[PDB]
Amino acid sequence: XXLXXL
Amino acid sequence: PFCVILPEIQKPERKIQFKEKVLWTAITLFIFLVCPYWMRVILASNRGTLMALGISPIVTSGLIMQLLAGATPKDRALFNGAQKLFGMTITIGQSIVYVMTVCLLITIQLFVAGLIVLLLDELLQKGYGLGSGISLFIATNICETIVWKAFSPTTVNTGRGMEFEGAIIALFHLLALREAFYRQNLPNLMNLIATIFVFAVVIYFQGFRVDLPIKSARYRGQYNTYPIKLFYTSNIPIILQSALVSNLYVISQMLSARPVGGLCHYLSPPESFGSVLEDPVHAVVYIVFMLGSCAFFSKTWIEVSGSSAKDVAKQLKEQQMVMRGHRETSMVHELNRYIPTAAAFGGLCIGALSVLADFLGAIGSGTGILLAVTIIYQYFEIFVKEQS
Amino acid sequence: FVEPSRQFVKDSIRLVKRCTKPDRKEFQKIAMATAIGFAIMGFIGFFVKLIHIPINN
Repeated sequence: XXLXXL
Repeated sequence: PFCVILPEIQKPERKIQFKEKVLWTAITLFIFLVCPYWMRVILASNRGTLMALGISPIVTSGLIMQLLAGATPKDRALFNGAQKLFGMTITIGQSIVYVMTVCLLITIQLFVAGLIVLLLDELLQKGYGLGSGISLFIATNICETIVWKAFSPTTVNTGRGMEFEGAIIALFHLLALREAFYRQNLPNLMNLIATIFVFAVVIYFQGFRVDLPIKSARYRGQYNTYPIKLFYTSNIPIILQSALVSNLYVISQMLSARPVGGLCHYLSPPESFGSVLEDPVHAVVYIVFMLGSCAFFSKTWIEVSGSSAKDVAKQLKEQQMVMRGHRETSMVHELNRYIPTAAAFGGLCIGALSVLADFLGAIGSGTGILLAVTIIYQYFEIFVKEQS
Repeated sequence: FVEPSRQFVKDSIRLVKRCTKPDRKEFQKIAMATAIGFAIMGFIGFFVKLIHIPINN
């Protein structure tokens, strides 16, 4: 959603 | 069931022509085109002027559910509402943490934008297939490319010199004005030459392919060709290395208080007009880092994406397509002669193009330009469907 | 040791010499589509920038 990809 | 609390796009079961197709996919493109900065190349949040949520929910809405599964239109009906629901939950989460980076108004505005974009994902994907964020990168890059002619006159401030009127054509102000000034403040000539040159070189390298002869199994006489593209992966290595670049530099920014100042110079993309050489241990070795990175990413993507030699041979067997002279099992070896080394060399060459664009200092720091050309070619490949 | 790296190198030369490089005639038409798309969509980008120009002031 925080950073590439959370 | 629990997916009954959301709507979904209508199913295309009729002929879907080009005109109305661009009327659907290429219209209402102004919503995100209204008006941790290393992620704005892929998530153009910026100051959140109604563009702060793209791609981050688009793929995650389904992929997070698929990942947590380890923790057909029927499956589509099963997952359709729920994937959007969880995408909007994570969208709200991203919005609130971005606020961290009373304020409910901005969060709900970001939620509205994300709602529109997610609901539009399926609308664009049906047919042409511009969803999954494939258009967002080119959309945010194309302005950075073309809006030099607006940045040059709109900059009312002039600093020490005078540039309020413009820089593209302002020779009459002194002519005599000399264009051979410093190429670090407004280098229009060098930037344009570099941009067009990198476009040209990537186009030239883009048509590289290997034509393997193929014959249909039952129609003895129908000859055909099968293309193996030189890159064979398009943007995957560049995307992954951009992701690593982000995960390095945004983490450095996070940890600073806890790249071009107050931080180590162990790793950095060397940028300087012309060139600068003071310590070769970083200026050149950056090239090795980029090349090895891209090659590794392409090589692992081959196995991840299911495009290895044996998988392609299995697909061809499924399609009844065979080679003329080789047994149905030896086709794997013929493919294997090219596919793995083709992927590795595609990674190496695309990294080399990236470092060349960095050296010439084209628009967008080289990266993205390669995304730009590949996305345009993807659009062309999709348009090929209308002619076949 | 390094010999397999040189084997990879000669593999790369063989692949390139086997690859079908574009000629001028088809380059002139393939790059045309890229230029057309580039222009047609950078135009929309410039237009939305122009529309942002007054809303600020």
